[PDB]
This record gives sequence, structure tokens and C-alpha cells, in this order.
Amino acid sequence: TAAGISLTGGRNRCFSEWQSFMHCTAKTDAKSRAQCLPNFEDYMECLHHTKEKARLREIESVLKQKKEGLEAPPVKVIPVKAIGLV
Amino acid sequence: MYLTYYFIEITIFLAILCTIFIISAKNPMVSILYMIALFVIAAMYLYLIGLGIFSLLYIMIYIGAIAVLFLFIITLLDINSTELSVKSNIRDLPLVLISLIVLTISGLMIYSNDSILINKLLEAFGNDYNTIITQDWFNIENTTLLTTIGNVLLTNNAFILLVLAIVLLLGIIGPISITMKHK
Amino acid sequence: MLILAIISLITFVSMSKLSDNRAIIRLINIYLILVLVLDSFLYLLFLNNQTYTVMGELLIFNSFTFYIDMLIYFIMIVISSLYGYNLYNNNLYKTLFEPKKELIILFLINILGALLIVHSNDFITLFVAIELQSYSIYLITAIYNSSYKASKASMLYFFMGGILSILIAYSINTYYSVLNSYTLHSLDSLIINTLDLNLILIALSLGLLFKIGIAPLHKWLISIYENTPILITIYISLIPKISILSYLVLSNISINSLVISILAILTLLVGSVGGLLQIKIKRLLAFSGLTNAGYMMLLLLLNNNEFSYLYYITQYSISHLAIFMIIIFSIYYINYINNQYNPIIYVNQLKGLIHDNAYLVLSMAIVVFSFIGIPPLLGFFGKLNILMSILNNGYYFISIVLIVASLISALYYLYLLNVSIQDKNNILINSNETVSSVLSYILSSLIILITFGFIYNSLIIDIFNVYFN
Amino acid sequence: QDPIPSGALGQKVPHVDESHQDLLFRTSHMVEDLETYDEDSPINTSDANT
Amino acid sequence: MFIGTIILVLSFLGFVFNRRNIILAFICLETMLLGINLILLRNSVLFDDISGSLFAIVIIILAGVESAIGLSLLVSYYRLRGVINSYGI
Amino acid sequence: MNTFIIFIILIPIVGFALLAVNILLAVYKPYNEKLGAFECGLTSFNQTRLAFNAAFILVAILFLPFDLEISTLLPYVMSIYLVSNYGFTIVLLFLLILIIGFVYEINTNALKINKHNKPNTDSLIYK
Amino acid sequence: EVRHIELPKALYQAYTKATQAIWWPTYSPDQVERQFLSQKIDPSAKTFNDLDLTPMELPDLMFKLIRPYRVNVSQLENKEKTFVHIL
Ligand SMILES: CCCCC/C=C/C/C=C/CCCCCCCC(=O)O[C@H](COC(=O)CCCCCCCCCCCCCCC)COP(=O)([O-])OCC[N+](C)(C)C
Repeated sequence: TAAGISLTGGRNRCFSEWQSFMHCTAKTDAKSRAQCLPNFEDYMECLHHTKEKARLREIESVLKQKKEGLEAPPVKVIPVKAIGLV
Repeated sequence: MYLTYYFIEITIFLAILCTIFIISAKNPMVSILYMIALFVIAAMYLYLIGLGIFSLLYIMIYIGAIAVLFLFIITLLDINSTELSVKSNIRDLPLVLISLIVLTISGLMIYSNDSILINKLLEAFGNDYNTIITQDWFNIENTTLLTTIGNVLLTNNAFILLVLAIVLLLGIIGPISITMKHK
Repeated sequence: MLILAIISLITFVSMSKLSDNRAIIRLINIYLILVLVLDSFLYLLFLNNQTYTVMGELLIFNSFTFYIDMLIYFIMIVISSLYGYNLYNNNLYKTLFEPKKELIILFLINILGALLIVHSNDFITLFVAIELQSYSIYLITAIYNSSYKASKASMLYFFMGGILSILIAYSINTYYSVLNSYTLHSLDSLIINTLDLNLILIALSLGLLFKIGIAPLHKWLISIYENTPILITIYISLIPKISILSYLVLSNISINSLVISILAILTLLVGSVGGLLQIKIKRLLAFSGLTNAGYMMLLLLLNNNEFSYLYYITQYSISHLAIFMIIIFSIYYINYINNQYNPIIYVNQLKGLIHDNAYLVLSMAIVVFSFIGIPPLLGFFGKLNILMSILNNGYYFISIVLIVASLISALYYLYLLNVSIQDKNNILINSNETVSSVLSYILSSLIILITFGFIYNSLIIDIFNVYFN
Repeated sequence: QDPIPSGALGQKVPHVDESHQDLLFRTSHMVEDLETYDEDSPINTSDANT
Repeated sequence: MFIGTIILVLSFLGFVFNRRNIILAFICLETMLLGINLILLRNSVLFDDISGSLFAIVIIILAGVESAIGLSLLVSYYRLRGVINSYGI
Repeated sequence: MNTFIIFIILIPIVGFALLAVNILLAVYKPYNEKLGAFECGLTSFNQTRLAFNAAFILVAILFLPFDLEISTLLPYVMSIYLVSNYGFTIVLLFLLILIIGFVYEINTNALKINKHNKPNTDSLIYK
Repeated sequence: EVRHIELPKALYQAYTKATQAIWWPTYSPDQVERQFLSQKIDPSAKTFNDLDLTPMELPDLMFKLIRPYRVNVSQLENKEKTFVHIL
């Protein structure tokens, strides 16, 4: 079937994490799949980005509380007709 | 520039609006015309998400065959209909409201996997983070989406195309066999 | 080899006349017989529960499914002999039991759709095959279109099958939204621990089950089974039950299901007490299907249920098929034939049946004590081997409710006997025309399997020990 | 020709004669069971598409 | 997922509380099928695969043949009774 | 802003403008004998419902399963190089499964309407 | 159900003033003032009674003049089960 076939026929976005989990389940009998948990956790959060959104709201809640705000090399936004302006 | 931001939400609202004119319209074929409008709103959303191929497959297949079939039925057949009187559906209204709340929330529930029920729902609404699109130069040919569908319908799932041929055959044989009156 | 039958057949039926239709079915009957006889030996592939996956993670072939396949062919050989053979050579029975031109077409397309579920690994194979068999039940219901009841039943069945097809499709895509996967083979017993796949797999199970006749949504199926004629309804009762249930018994997605356990309790209750004060024989006979589909929903809660299931399947299929074939034979002895499509309805119409063809009452008795679970008959070991699986695995309130449901359901089973062994004033003394030899041999064969089929219980289990373990 | 027909709980059930398909029996109110007046019988059809 | 779920739920309730005619019940069924499509197509786009698009292009055809079959069932229902009731079948 | 979407916005404004110049510039002036549908200078009663032939409805019911094949052949025609020698045979088999249902349709003469203009087949047997 | 608005007089008057600048005949702004003035009949005059005529009432003749704008169960369904509808 089309297990890991992407839109262009390539491999999908979370193929490497899925194939790593399938390496984990290939060499492993039941009653010892408890070690195969971190590969599955990596796959599910590759799919849905749950821990990533959690971490980003943890750091966004701090970002609004500072009056200084941003003391860093900043990210500049551009309009689409100005990719290579300067 | 940011006028082009809320388009998806607009279509959602617009799609909502269209369904209320489907279920409540005095003439039937006027409501089937509102359904044709709902297919157009769907194809707007499918272009808007990035699937420009499907939008024209919807306008070809759903609008141009299924709706033409429906309008063609309503023309030369007899269908009584009653108007949306307040007296006949005001008895339905409380089970309508209860089912709106429950079916809507519980449809929003299974996209999420916390054991706590309230944490399931709030993960439905935490989407405001903007995905970063990176350019990867790994692909050398213009395999579009329709090319990949034609590779997977034809090699990996060829049997599904072939059982699908049996289904299209059945869709020929059936309507004929009902409406023959052989001899 | 159903494919070759359909492709050859519909080209052949396009060229035959109307009067040829009957004989066409005779041909197909013998065709299916030589698919059982000359092609059985494929059971040798399935030693020691060796399973195959064919067409690339698409169809799964084990020997459980091979048995379901063989069972579906056997019952079709029966049903096809019912359409393709005359009962009597009267001017009456030619206009009562007459096949349409395209009837066997929809029959074989339906069996194709019912086999592509039990053999199925993928979910889109599941969805396409449910859609194929659902269309076929739509059109088999509506093919006798010069009947008010059958057309109303086909419309009712269309809308109530459309809802429970979109519920299955919503459950498949809900499962896809949390796992980039189509198989329940991906689940492999670690994922169910750390993933809330309860509500998905249970909603998938429900949307598959409400098409059987499970009990919150059971009234519409009893209406379709009463409205359809007497030959269409022994097919559309049997086939979606054994196909959809042997899908859901093969893939064990509702174990410790509290919802399946409630609906099993509710099914055994309102099936046994539903069909008590009823006077139509197809009604009475269709709430027997509700309770006996209740005994399956128990086995869905089980792990490792492939003995109790298959034995009680071929039990119910032979008993089912026989009790519908008996009331085909009682039509010669009734004093009142209405309703050309459905000639016997009311259960008091078979009242003097012991004084006219008493061994039809011997037949009727033997099959109806097997529905109750009387131990010299084959229905009892089916209920017994369900009980051995229920009590093994912790379902103790389910077991006593099973028993109370069996006791209540014995009442309207024995009502058939009560009505049949009674006095009638005007008895038959002699008949000119007699019943079809090849067609009454089928009922005699279906009894001798029910009577003397407890013989082979030992042999079967030893064969069951080799090919599934 | 029984005195009282039985109904699996000892109830009284109607014996279905030809005399149950009239105009007053048509479109009565009842559950779909225990009901006479079928819609398909050769006295109710009476040249149904002529 | 909001547009597909809202189309599915509103179309489902419009199907259930239909008492006015029958062609509203057919078109509520078809708008349901559109909603299931929308949910799946979005999940294909977000997961980077044609896989759900494969199930989508198959269920397009199955929705089509469902329309063809069931509307011939309606013509069979209408053949013996020259009018369709407002309350339903 | 491409020049693709000026067009799809711009055709309607032209059509709305021509409809508007008709509504603004022509007189309106109706009455009852002007209103009413046209049939050849004679009014009549319209019958509430009329009968039709099964082939009329069968053309457009039957239309859709052939249309769904023609859009099923559309994924193949774009991937015809990739599935060399193999998807060819699968598409052959698909088209052949369709063609035998089509020859069912043409053998039944489903879309043909007969004529009841029979020339009195039965001869003159007398007495 | 014919529409009903009944908005205030001054806004209505300014609206009629706005619509006076258009070529086709529009509702007059002094026809607003005649919405207040009612039928004041002179008793020192001669009616239909003099010339021997009886005028026809509006309710008897409403139906004829309003005919073109007019828009338009079980025994039928017991009688329509004998006709032919598919041929
Ligand atoms: C020359 C070939 C003749 C064609 C035979 C076609 C048969 C079609 C009939 C299907 C349903 C009828 C029941 C068949 C039982 C097979 C048991 C079996 O053996 O089942 C086992 C396990 O069963 C089960 O789970 C439970 C099923 C229990 C059946 C209960 C009914 C018992 C009474 C009837 C059986 C005894 C009658 C013999 C009369 C002399 C696995 O099945 P298997 O893979 O070993 O298939 C065997 C291949 N055989 C057919 C070619 C030999």
C-alpha cells in the first residue's frame, strides 16, 4: 500500500521516525516493547507536534511579560516583492 | 497584505451559512441550488489549502454529474414539500440544541490523546503557531499530485481500482435492471 | 472465481430470453458446487495458522477466512437452488416464486462484496467492499419492484445504510488523523496502551454493527425483513451478518468494551422480549436473528474466540436456512394465500401442519429445538462453546443475562410448535403433485446435519487444533 | 377454526381472513406488527397501473 | 477540521430533522460526504502524503455511484405511486 | 495580483452592467394578458403531473457511471510513463470490466424507446 | 404577505426629495402630505344617486384586478395508484 508515499511520490514528512520505530519493532518480541516507547513518542510528536506547541506556549507566555521584550538578533519580515531588495 | 489572511475562516463562515439555506428553503430545487453553491465553497477551500487539482475534480464530478442528476430528477417527478413552519419544528428545537453542542464538541474531541477530557478539547484550539516551510532541492521532476495518484491507484492499490471497476459495473447494471420492465 | 462467473454471466444473461432465466440459475448452482469440490484442497496452504497477505498489505488470507469463504459458498448453493428449482409444477407456483432476469447478477456481486470484507486487511478495501455489498442489498431489495412494501423497504434501507456508511468513513478518517496508517496491523499491542484509541475503534465497531441489527437501532431492520418477499429475505438476513461479524471477530478492536457490553445486554434483552407478542412469521423469525446476533457481540469482547464463533456460525446458518426452507413448504397446506410476493405471513396459518405432512413437523421440531439449545442437537454445542468463552474471561453478569435471554427466547420459538401440532378440521388425504426431489433433499440434508452433527464434534476439534494453532 | 387463537403469551390475536382489507381497515393507526391490511394483495391492488 | 466537522454535523442534523420532503434528505447525505472529504484532504496536506488523497479519490467515485443507485431506487419508488409524500416514505 | 483573477471578477461586472442598462433604460409597463406563458397563441390548462418514458430518466441516471470512469482514467493518463508495461495491463483490465457492462447495456436496448405503431401483424383468418 | 415599514416622516420626505432627480415617475414628496389628509366630503354636492348609478364595492372586485399576482392529499394518493407513470 501507500504507507510512506508522499505527495510527489517521495517519502513523507515523518517517514524517518516511522522507519526508526519499525526498526525498533522488527528486532523485538512482545513483553519487551516497553523499550520501544521513545521511538513511538518521537513518531507521534512528529505527526502532531504536541510537545513542540507546549514548549512554544511556555516560552510565549514569558515573551509577553517583558517590557524589554527582545534583545537579540531579530527576525525581519519582508513583502513578497522584496525578496532580494537591498 | 493582511487582507488576505482570514480567507479560510471566511469560507468556514460562508459554508456554515450555506447549510442553513439548504435545510430551510420553500422550493426544493432552490435548496439543491444552494447545495451547488456549497460545492463551490468547498472547491474554494480546496484551492485555498493548496489542492488546486481537487477543486476542479469537485466542479467536474460533483457539480457536473451528481447535481445535474439531482436537478434532472426534481424536474420530471412529483415531490410534495411543507414550508419551515414554526409550529412543526419548535418541538424539535431542544434536541437540536443538545445535539449541536454534543456532536460538535465530540467531533472536535478525537484529534487528541490526553486522558483528561478537558485537555482533549483545548488542543483543538491551539493552532495559532505558524508552520515553517523550507525549500528542499531533492526532487528533479514535476510529479504533480495527480501523477502520484495514478502511480498508487495502478501499482500498490491496483486491486482497489479493479474492485472499483466492479462497483462502477454495478452502478451500470442496477439502475438498468430496476427500470427495464423486460418484455 | 466469482469474478469469472460475473463477467461470463452478465454477458450470458444479456443474450438469454426471459424464459431462460430459471435454467441459467441451475447452471450457476452447479458451477459453485465445483468450486467447493474441485478447489477445496487450498486448505493445505493454511497449516499451523500460517497467514498470507496478498496484493501488498491489502487482503489477509488465513484459514478462519477460508472457512467463512467456504460457508458463504455453501449457503449460496442452497439459495441458488431455491430460486433455480421449481417447488411444484402448478400454474400457481410459477407466478409466486419466479426469478428476475438480473437476480443472480446481484447475488454474485453481493457475495463478492461480502468476501472482500472477511479477507480484508486495509480500511479502504473494507470501505469499498462494504459499499459494494450495500449497493447489492439495495438492489436485491428493490428488484421485485412491483410491490409497495419492497420499494418502501428499499428506500428505508438506502437511507439507513447511507448513515451507517458515513459513520464508518468518519471513523476510518478519524483513525487516520491520529496515525498515518490504514491497518489494524500497525496497532501491535504497545500503541493501545499509550494512545486513546478507545473512542475511535469503538465508533468504527458500532458503525459496522448497527447494520447487523444491534438493538438501539433494530426496528428498521425488522421492518425491512417483514416488507421484503420471502425469497429475498433469507439472503439479506444471512449475508451482512456473517460477513460483517466475521470481519469484526477477526480484528479484535473492542476488548473490555463497556459500550459493546451494554449493547450486548440490551440486544439479548429487547430481542428476547421483543418478539414475544407477535403474530407474523417473518417478524417472529427476525427477532430470532436479533438475539442470535446478540450472542456474537459477546464474542467481540473476547480475545481468541475463533472456535466459539465459527461453530456457532455454521450452526446458525444451517438452522436459519432450514427454518426458512420449512415455511416455504407449508405454503401448499395453508387455506389462504395472500400477497403474491409473501404468501405466508401470519403464524397461525400453519396450524394443522401435523395432520398434513407430519414429517414437515418432525423437521420443524428438530430445527426449532436446536434454536433453543437442546443438547442432542447442534445448536446446543454452539451456545455451550459461547458459554465456555464467556465464563473463561470474566463476563459473569453477561452470562446470566445470556441465560435469561435464552429462556425468554424459547417461548416464541415453541409458539411455532404449539401452532403446528394442533387439530385441523379439513386434512389432506392425497395430493396429485409432489415436491421437488433435489430441493427436498436439501432440507433433509440440512436436518441430518443438525440432528447427527454432534457426532463429529471430536473430529472437528482435532482438525481445529491443527489448522488454527 | 380455533375458539381462541394463541399468541405465545396466551394473548388473543386476530385470525386473518380475507375480510380484513376494507376502506376502514385502510390507513389505520398501529405498530407495524399485529396489523392486517397489507398494501399488496389482489383485492387491494385492483388494476394498479392501468 | 472546523469546516469539515461543521459541514458534517449541520448536514447530519438537517438530515435527521428533515420532515418536509425527501430530496433534502438526499442532498444532506451528499453534503455529509463532502464534509468527510474535507477533513481527510486537510489531514493529507498536513501529513505530507497522498494516502488520504487515495481514500478521497476512491470515496468520490463511491459517492457518485451511491447517487446513481439511490436515485434509481427513488424512480422505482415513484413508479407505483405517482407522488412522493411530504412527510416521507 | 495575477491577470487570472481580474477576469473571473471582471466578466460578472460586465454582465451585471448589461442587465442594469436593460433594467434602467427599457420601460416596464406590464398587465395580465401580457403575462402568462407562451404556447402558440392559445392559453390552456397545464396538467399537474405528466408521465414520461423510462429511457428519459435512464439516460442521465446511466450517464454518471460512465462519467466516473472517464474521470478514473484521468489519473492514469498523467502517470503513463512511470507504470510502464504494468499499469498498462491494469488499465486494460479496468477498461475491459467496464466494456462488458456496456455490452450488457447495449444488448438490453435500455435507452431505446419502442414504437406502438404496429402494422397489424395478424393476418385475416376467417370463420 | 406584502411588506410594511412605516419609518418617520422627515427621513421619508428627504428620501422622496432625493428620488425626484430621476427621469421615470417616482412617488411625489407632496404625496407625503396627502398621506395625512383624509376624505373630506362636501355634503352640498351630488353623488352617484343623482345620475342613477350604484358604484361597485372594492371587495367584490379585488379578486379580478389582483389575479395575475396570485401565486397559485390522501384521496388523490388512493386514486393515483391506478395510473401509469413510467410507461
Ligand atoms: C471433496 C471436498 C468436499 C467439499 C466439502 C465442502 C464443505 C462445505 C461445507 C461447509 C459447512 C458445513 C460444515 C463442514 C464442517 C467442516 C469441519 C472442519 O473441518 O472445519 C475446521 C474447523 O471448523 C470449525 O471451526 C467449526 C465448524 C464446525 C462444523 C459444525 C457442523 C458439524 C456437522 C457437519 C460436519 C460433519 C458433516 C460430515 C458428514 C459426513 C477447519 O476447516 P478446514 O480448513 O479444515 O476445512 C476442511 C476442508 N474440507 C472441507 C475439504 C474437508
